[PDB]
Amino acid sequence: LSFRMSPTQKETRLGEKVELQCELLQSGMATGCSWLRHIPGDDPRPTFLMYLSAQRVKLAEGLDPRHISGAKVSGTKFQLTLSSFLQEDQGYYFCSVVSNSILYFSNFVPVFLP
Amino acid sequence: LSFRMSPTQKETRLGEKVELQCELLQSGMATGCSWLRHIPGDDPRPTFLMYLSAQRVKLAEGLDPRHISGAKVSGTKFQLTLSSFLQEDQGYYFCSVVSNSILYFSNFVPVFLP
Repeated sequence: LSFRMSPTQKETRLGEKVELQCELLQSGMATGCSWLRHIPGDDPRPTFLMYLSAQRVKLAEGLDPRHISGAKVSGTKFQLTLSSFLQEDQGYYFCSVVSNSILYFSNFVPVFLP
Repeated sequence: LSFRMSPTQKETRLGEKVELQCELLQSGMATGCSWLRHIPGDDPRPTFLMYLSAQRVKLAEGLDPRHISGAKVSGTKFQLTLSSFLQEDQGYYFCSVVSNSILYFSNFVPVFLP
């Protein structure tokens, strides 16, 4: 499964809104999509952020919905929004879709401060 | 020494990721591999893009790792990735390997816009 990322990278600033989108290049394989991010550090694992579908956005435990959310824009377009960028928001953002029990990952989007 | 290219060709779009792979079909001949490009026009010469190996990717001087990179992914498989396709990324991509002072070249992979 292929995705197009809009934008493909972002240099942001503290306090700024950041809006990311991933677009599935094929439809009908899933109704939902997850956003994840990898935080630079010694832990190589990604961090689950949210699951987006026809239902309300489901945020990862402990996340502030005032700060981070997302939306299913269409059957193939998914959006993530950071309302006011914080230092800890820096990382590599990507989408994941499960289809036929296979985890697929979009390309990653580096979102960093100067 | 022969190469297998995956894919053999690609029609891309602006802002899409492009991932190419070339696999050496004979083991034990080289542990490194170069990606080159040919663009018809004013300079027919093979243009060096990167040398992949056990070491970090060695990009040609002037290339931006935020746009172009690659990786050695097995003993024989080598990959080139464009993060966001640009008009200027169009052309014929191919791999080259040296073994016992003998230069080898893969088939050309056309990567173009509609």
